[PDB]
Amino acid sequence: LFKLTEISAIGYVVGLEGERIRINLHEGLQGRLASHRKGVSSVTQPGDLIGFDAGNILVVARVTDMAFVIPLRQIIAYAIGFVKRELNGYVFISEDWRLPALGSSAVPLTSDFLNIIYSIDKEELPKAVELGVDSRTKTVKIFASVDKLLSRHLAVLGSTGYGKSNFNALLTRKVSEKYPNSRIV
Amino acid sequence: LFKLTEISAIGYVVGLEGERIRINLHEGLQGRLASHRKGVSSVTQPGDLIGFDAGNILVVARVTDMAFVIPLRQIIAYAIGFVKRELNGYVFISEDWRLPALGSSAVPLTSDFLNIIYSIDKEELPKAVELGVDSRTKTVKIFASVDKLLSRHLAVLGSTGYGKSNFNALLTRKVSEKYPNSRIV
Amino acid sequence: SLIVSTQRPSELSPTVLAMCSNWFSLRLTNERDLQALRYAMESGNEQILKQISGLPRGDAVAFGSAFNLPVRISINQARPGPKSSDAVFSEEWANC
Amino acid sequence: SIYQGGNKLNEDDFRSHVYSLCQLDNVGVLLGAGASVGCGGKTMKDVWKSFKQNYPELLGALIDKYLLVSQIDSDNNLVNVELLIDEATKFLSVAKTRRCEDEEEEFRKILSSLYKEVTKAALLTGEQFREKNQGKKDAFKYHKELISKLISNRQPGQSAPAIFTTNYDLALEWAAEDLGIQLFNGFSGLHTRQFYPQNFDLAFRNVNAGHYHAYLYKLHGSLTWYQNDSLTVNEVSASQAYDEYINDIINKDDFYRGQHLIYPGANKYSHTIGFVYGEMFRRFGEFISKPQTALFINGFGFGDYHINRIILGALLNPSFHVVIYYPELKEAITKVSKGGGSEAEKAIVTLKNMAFNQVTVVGGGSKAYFNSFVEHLPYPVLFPRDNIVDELVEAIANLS
Amino acid sequence: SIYQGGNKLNEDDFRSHVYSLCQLDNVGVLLGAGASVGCGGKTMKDVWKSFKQNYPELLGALIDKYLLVSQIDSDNNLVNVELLIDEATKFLSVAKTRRCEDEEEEFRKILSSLYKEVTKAALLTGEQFREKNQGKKDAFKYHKELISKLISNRQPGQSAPAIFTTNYDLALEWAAEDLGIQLFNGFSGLHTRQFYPQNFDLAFRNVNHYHAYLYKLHGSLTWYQNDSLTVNEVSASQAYDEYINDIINKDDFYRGQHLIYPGANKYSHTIGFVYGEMFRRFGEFISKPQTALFINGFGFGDYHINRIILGALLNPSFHVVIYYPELKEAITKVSKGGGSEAEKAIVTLKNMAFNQVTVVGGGSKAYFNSFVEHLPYPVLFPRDNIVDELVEAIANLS
Ligand SMILES: NC(=O)c1ccc[n+]([C@H]2O[C@H](COP(=O)([O-])OP(=O)(O)OC[C@H]3O[C@@H](n4cnc5c(N)ncnc54)[C@H](O)[C@H]3O)[C@H](O)[C@H]2O)c1
Ligand SMILES: NC(=O)c1ccc[n+]([C@H]2O[C@H](COP(=O)([O-])OP(=O)(O)OC[C@H]3O[C@@H](n4cnc5c(N)ncnc54)[C@H](O)[C@H]3O)[C@H](O)[C@H]2O)c1
Ligand SMILES: Nc1ncnc2c1ncn2[C@@H]1O[C@H](COP(=O)(O)OP(=O)(O)O)[C@@H](O)[C@H]1O
Ligand SMILES: Nc1ncnc2c1ncn2[C@@H]1O[C@H](COP(=O)(O)OP(=O)(O)O)[C@@H](O)[C@H]1O
Ligand SMILES: [Mg+2]
Ligand SMILES: [Mg+2]
Repeated sequence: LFKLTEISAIGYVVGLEGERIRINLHEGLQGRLASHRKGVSSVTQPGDLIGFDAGNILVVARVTDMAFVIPLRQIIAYAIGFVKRELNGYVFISEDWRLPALGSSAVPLTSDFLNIIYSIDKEELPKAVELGVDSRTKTVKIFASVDKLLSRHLAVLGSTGYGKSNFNALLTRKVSEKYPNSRIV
Repeated sequence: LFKLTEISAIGYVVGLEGERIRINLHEGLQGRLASHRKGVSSVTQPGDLIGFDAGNILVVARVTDMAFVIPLRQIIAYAIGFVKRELNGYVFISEDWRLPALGSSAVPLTSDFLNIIYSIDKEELPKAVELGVDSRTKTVKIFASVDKLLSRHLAVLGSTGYGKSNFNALLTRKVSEKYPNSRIV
Repeated sequence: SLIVSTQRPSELSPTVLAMCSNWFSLRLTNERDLQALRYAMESGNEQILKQISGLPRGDAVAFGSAFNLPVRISINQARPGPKSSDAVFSEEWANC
Repeated sequence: SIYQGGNKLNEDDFRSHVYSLCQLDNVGVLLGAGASVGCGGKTMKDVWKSFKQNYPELLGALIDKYLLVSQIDSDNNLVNVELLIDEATKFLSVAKTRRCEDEEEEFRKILSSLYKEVTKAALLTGEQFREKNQGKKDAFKYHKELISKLISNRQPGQSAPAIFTTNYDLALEWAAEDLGIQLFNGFSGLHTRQFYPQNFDLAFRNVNAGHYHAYLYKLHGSLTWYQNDSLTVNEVSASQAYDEYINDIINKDDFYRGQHLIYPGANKYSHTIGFVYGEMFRRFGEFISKPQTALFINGFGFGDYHINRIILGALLNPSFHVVIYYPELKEAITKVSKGGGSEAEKAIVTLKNMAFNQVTVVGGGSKAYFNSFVEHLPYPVLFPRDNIVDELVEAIANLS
Repeated sequence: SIYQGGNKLNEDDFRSHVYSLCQLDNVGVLLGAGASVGCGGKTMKDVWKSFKQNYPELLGALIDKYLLVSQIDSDNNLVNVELLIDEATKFLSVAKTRRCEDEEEEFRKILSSLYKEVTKAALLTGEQFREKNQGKKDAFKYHKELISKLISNRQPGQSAPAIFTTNYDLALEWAAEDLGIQLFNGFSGLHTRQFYPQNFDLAFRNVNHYHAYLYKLHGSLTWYQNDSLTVNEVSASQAYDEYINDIINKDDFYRGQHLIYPGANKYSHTIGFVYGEMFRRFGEFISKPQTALFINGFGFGDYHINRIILGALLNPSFHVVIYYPELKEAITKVSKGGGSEAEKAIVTLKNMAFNQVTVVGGGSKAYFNSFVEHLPYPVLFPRDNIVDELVEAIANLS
């Protein structure tokens, strides 16, 4: 009928030591793809992002290891932050001093929650210009506030033949089309 | 009579410790040398290339270590890129953010797959300049592009009595013949 | 405010590079060129520095006060852009 | 108006504090008689007003002869109805034992009116009490939210939430039945339900490895509990109770079943009726005495003595935190300053003026009602705020 | 053309999405009557169209006297076959048990004509239904590719593909026998073949990738009931020798319980066993987590299939893909007002605000031939077929 979580649980925490987290999976997953109401996501490859259901907050972790214990599969991850709701939206706090408890579920992160992580304030959106998309998924759009970029000095580095003049032209031309009354030499 | 894989297997993935790939060899001495329809290949010394089957891609790796654990045997390797089909053939890419999943199989690479690793982008044939063959196997022919080799400066180094003048003479004469309207001093 | 572009970050003062609050770092392959970025800030950021060796052509890594968390970005292609290239030898040598 | 030991603080601090307390080992909620007004219920003062307006003749004889009810309180409307039926039943029992035939004809007619009036304010739906699927109406919209919010924020390895109550109404059960969650009240069986005092220690687990359960305690009985010709307690459905005795009470003008009912705390002198209230009080006292309890109170008028004594005695604990709702702070303080208010006012004002950060009292009149209390609780991040299930069912029902 | 939750998709996103669903834990395919039209089969409308002109005098009785089929549906060609077959069988049973010889003789001609018409389209090669090596021909070249694609795309240690069908033709077995792949239909034995429901729990092993599960929901031409109360299966040649050649070339319908197709005679205590087992297996298969299913060639005229499919989407991990050619006309007819219930169902499922439903339309881009190419090959899959040269060299030297 009605389940507490709208996203299908994958594994369960079996052991904890503090700084790192250990996870085992159910025996019915071999294809490294987990499905939800939105689409399909990858969970097992190193460098990806996963989450756990703990109380009224959501914790975000990163996959680093895939080592053998039908055998069992083990995953080691570390925490980077948590997601909270206050009035009608979502805020991402950048502290990881809280850890989940034993037996908690590990869940993937959909495209909706991935947009929130790489986002800024709503009122600063009208005065922002796009830069590009994420490389792992090619679906998220990254914005930047000109108020904070052009306050201190900005450093651009890169080797010969890998697209720095293109970035310079794209960044400089957009501001000119945005604020007619500005000086750049 | 129905055969899914016409190339023999060697081992399977047991560990993924970050950027490292761990492989266990199969029973018998078949993991030392393998034979297929085209010829005889081997994986016995650090610095060779092996492939992992992952469906639409073929991850290419280079081996570094080999040791005992008749006991169990292990191989560690690192990744380079992957190979995929485009229209009716194959295309090589040199991006190494991709890793295979646990439980796959490793197969030796035939001469038909070393050629695509060291080829050009299907359009620079008219300005192709021949240099030599690869040293490890002596089966792949190396070419170069006039518009990109002798466009900027170039460096030829080495000690005394080891063949600098031979390379100079070969390159100069081969460049002279392709277009009879070139100036060299 | 200034914008600094170079391919040899080692040829800059420790003071001039440390004034920046942002660092857009593209592909870099040299041992002596990678110490400046690490030394610009104290520890707590190591996972984002190991990727820089094997980045592809077009993408970039950006971190600073303009980002809540470091982001790996795929930059667009502006149209029209700068000049394509300088003179090419084959066409001039083969005009006849 | 939120008060913490004689100070003042705004809403943001209160919300942060509530969120902090909503992640402790033990959580309890206490609801009184004022929380059922959003469905069509009535408060005891309204019941007394209706009684003294509908039956005037018996009021005169209830003062001069027996001197059980004071003259002053009847005008001020501070009459404890729950403690009148006990004295009336005691009088009737002693008169019947002495075999005084003429005395019964009055005490057997004053109890019929009281039970006629008391019942009518507890149906909560009037005539539509015997029907089916009464939890899908818009009246009970908040109780489902309260139950879901309390249930869906417990980490693995933590106790299921416990709900205490005082009303003898059928609102929480109706609300919980629609969600599909089973509540524990101690009764077992279908064709013959009996009370098992040791049944409050069971949970649900999956044979392969859902976990949707919550306890419920009633401290003043319920409309559907009765004692048969034997000595045992039984439970039936709303339709069965309406067919058996509720209709007879509500319509027939010369009907009095006797000591067949169980509400509200009526015949506590019988030794087969107090066995329920004893366990209720035992479990309440055992729960609030736990090391890391976090409690909520709402709708409770503090008209009793033992509950207040138990709460105050439990307050001398270094790790007990309480939150109290009382929408009469200022009007009570005005009376307290001059000469002091009634007993409830004195009790609440003497509790509030304690110099502790554990106790917290909230004022603001209509801002401290049940409706506002409902959404003050946190909300899960993964909880779906979308319309999916209710639309697929409609699509399925359209197929024909 | 392509819709998923109200938006529109392009070709590359559709291809990438299709590839990702083929790597799921559970895969499944449902092929309808349309899949056989590419090799000799006929649509349900064509059967009634042919029967109207072949046997005209019997059409009046079915409407004027007995009142089984109405008028407007016959004019528009929206009449079933199985339901009227079942009703005719029930009527004949009542007439026989009531001793009414006047009406009993009438239904034999009707049932014989209907079964002859069904059989004359069920066959896929005509007179060569009894010869050998029918999978060596060219018309069955796409079922082979479907089987190979759905088998080769499974990681070692995973499950096996499951195939569901609603036909009673012999194309799939004929294709599977040529490759060297064994399909488990539930029967066992050679001289006496019998149905055991527990045979669907079997698998192979090597003592020192081969097998798939085929569920038929309308029986076959090679299933019949003998005098003993156990169903039996024979080869196509034996069926042609025994009870297939007679219906086509002769006028004889004395076997009111022998045949098992299609979806009829459900009032018997032996025939309903097979239908119940197949339907229960199909219904309980798609309740598993991490599942994917494709639908092709199946018009949505079945109420129970539609009901269970719509009710299965309530799970968070159920994904479906539908191929429906006549899509725009359905929208035009339902906006103005018209169409049958199937168009209503497809429209009311297309507009859903879900990401788990995909509908593909067109005129020839949604046919069975194009469904195969959307499924990929592995990079290591051999294709340079040279063993045939060795085979012919071996055969030539004798
Ligand atoms: N000795 C016993 O066993 C015994 C006997 C009788 C009563 N009781 C208990 O039950 C009593 C409760 O009944 P009461 O009639 O005294 O008043 P109450 O405590 O139920 O309600 C307090 C006040 O809240 C007002 N209110 C209206 N709507 C509200 C809302 N949505 N949220 C909050 N408050 C709202 C009520 O009108 C007013 O009574 C006392 O709490 C307590 O004495 C115990
Ligand atoms: N024995 C019975 O119970 C009985 C009787 C009559 C109909 N039916 C069936 O009719 C409906 C199911 O549809 P069906 O498939 O069984 O027959 P059907 O004739 O209803 O559907 C076939 C569909 O496929 C389309 N199509 C034609 N050629 C195609 C091609 N090359 N590629 C792809 N699609 C093509 C046709 O336009 C359309 O008719 C009911 O759901 C089902 O019961 C069953
Ligand atoms: N993000 C990008 N997307 C597409 N093409 C790019 C991108 N970055 C660089 N290029 C291409 O790379 C080539 C060389 O880049 P260029 O800007 O000249 O490098 P540099 O400035 O370091 O010399 C050009 O064809 C340019 O368009
Ligand atoms: N690629 C080669 N294969 C075979 N012999 C070579 C090759 N390169 C150089 N040599 C040998 O090296 C000699 C030339 O050396 P040279 O280049 O004159 O020495 P130095 O580097 O001091 O000028 C020749 O005799 C030639 O046989
Ligand atoms: Mg430039
Ligand atoms: Mg020299």
